[PDB]
Amino acid sequence: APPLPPRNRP
Amino acid sequence: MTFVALYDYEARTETDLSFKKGERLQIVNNTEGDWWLAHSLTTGRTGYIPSNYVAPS
Repeated sequence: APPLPPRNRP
Repeated sequence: MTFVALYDYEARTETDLSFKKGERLQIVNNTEGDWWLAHSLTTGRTGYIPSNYVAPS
């Protein structure tokens, strides 16, 4: 499975 | 525009949506980054998903 993206920044 | 899950995804935060491969999802909002707020058309649940785990249908 692909690596997960960084969490969203505000 | 609906999306389809290409992989299973297990929630890693209280705000995530867990889903199975083949689930159909509606995007509620994708304005905040690569984690999109989605609604599962399959299960009725809402939450954030990793956008690279789904494909358009």
